[PDB]
Amino acid sequence: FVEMVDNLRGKSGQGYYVEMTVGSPPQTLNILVDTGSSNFAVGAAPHPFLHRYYQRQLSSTYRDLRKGVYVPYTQGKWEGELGTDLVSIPHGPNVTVRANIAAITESDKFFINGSNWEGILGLAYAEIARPDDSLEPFFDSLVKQTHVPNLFSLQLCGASEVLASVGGSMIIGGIDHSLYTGSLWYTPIRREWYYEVIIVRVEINGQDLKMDCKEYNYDKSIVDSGTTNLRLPKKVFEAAVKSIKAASSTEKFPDGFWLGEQLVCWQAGTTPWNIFPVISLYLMGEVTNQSFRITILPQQYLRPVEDVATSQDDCYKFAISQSSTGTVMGAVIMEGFYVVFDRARKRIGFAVSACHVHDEFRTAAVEGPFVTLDMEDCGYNIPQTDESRSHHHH
Ligand SMILES: O=C1Nc2ccccc2[C@]12CCNC2
Ligand SMILES: [Zn+2]
Repeated sequence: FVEMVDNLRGKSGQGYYVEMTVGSPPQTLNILVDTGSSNFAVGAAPHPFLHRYYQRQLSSTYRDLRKGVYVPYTQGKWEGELGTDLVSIPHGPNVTVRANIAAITESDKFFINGSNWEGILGLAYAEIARPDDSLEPFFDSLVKQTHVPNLFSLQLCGASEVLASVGGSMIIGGIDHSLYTGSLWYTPIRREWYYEVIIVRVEINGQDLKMDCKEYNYDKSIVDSGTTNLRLPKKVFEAAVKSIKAASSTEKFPDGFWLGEQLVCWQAGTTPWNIFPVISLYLMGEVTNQSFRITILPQQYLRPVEDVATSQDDCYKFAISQSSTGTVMGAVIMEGFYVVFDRARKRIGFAVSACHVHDEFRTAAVEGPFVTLDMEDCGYNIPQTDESRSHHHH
């Protein structure tokens, strides 16, 4: 899988992208690797934040589906026109696929200035594809049309006038053993829509938050490479910040820091890492009543940002933030670990990443099993709206 190592790039906090080609002749574009969505969509007209964009008219293999599409998120939205074309990943498997492509004609707060990506590769399942689940996602087409095994794995590696460059690997169709150390532990995919998982316990420096475990998964928990932060439901976020504040309390930061709105700095090389606690998320195991924990360091949840003003200092942003749409294990979580999206066996694997940032006292960890007697169900059941209920699924 050596051709696929180091096939991701980006700027810290602005997303990890893979180079792709679309059309004949091939048009090169940088595409955000997003496990939190299910569309393949590309800028297809001019925009202040785009260096370039997909030109449908210039591809001999383009076919128009004569259907539009709209995709809104909490943060960002876009629209455009559906088609199919030939798609390749130059630093990926040596194959070409005909895939659905949404050509983005208008957007708001979607593209990011300086991020260097021009589209989004949604790697999650058909159930959350827009406009509906009959629009086959890219990965589904790749698997149906070629020999590629139904699995991919991600190694996201964390980091004065520009943000820090980041790198990573998307291994399509298998697992590369150079990218991790130790044991690979799996948590079941609860339902194939998002990459939904179940968190059963949360500890901050070995201390249990002691919430009803449904709170951890209210209203869902997902793994999303296209989200920067670890995002936590309001109640959990408040409890967690209260605990990190207590552990770190020899230092008094502004409110803005804990809201993710302000940097805090120390003299170059003097950051007191050991005043900030590790955070452990216990995930449901493949075996009933078992779990395993993934443990991240402050080196994951404190994001480095060079201050043009005091570029003499090491400065950081707090990258845990509040959610009202459940837990999101974003790049903060993922940068600890080699993460295996084992779609074939409806599971997600975690192992300690060979590239994760740590120090000489602590490492990110993946440890199990931990066993419980008579587990409560920690899953939440989203209220069924009449809209969603009325959908037929043929
Ligand atoms: O919710 C989001 N808003 C946004 C904006 C731009 C790119 C990617 C995204 C996501 C889509 C799913 N993962 C993150
Ligand atoms: Zn019907």
